Amino acid sequence: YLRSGEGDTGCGELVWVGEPLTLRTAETITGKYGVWMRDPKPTYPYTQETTWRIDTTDVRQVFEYDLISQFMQGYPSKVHILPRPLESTGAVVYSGSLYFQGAESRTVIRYELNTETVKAEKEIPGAGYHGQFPYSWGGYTDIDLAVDEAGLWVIYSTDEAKGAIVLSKLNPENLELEQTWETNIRKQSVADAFIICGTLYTVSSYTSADATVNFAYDTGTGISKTLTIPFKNRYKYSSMIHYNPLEKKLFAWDNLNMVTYDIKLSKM
Ligand code: NA
Repeated sequence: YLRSGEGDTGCGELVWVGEPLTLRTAETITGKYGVWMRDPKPTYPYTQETTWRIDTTDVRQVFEYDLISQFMQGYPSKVHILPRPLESTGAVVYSGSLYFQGAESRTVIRYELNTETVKAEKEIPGAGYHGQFPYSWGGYTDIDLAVDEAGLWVIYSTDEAKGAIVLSKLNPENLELEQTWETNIRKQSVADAFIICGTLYTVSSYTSADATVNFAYDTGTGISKTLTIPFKNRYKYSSMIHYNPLEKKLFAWDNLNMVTYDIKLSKM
């Protein structure tokens, strides 16, 4: 009968995903309406409030909005012109830098936003690019950057892995692959992937209404397992999903509107 408070480390396995809630979309009186992103490790001079938006190929513009009020009005505080075209599907902002795959390359670039400067470039060894290793619906999603509680990751595959998902933990400063895992999950058999507390999760489908989170790979054990967590698709097909470890929510983008999925983890 001796009782203790409910202990919690703040991280654990995913046990519940909520139904999608649609966020209010920002105003743009023009066409422009690219994917937007916030920094899970805000770094001065930016804050939790700061937003960035990718323009729309030759994608080379990134809009920066200091205040949510400026974001919601569609009025950037600064427009970044990047030194090389982007792959919009796998870019992320982390610790004050934009990390992105250079168009038609296997190279990840670190672009420091406050100095508008390339600080690191790293070819992902063996990484396929250009529809060599898509997810389950074509396009050019070969290389996918992700941020979780432990920092920056890259999701990809290689000819050596024969299409299996490979993940590498990246040094956020110099982009070295500090650790690599070769999973036994076939990349083209899932629609998308994200990472929470060091576990890789996959989305079964974006075009089925009642989809699931259907695989998990624990990087602490190297073991993959099947899951059946319900995952509701409610819109014009999401085109990408990002976990934000600061907000502890999943953000799904459908090319205009953003929805959020609440989650619950074990105390683990
Ligand atoms: Na993705």
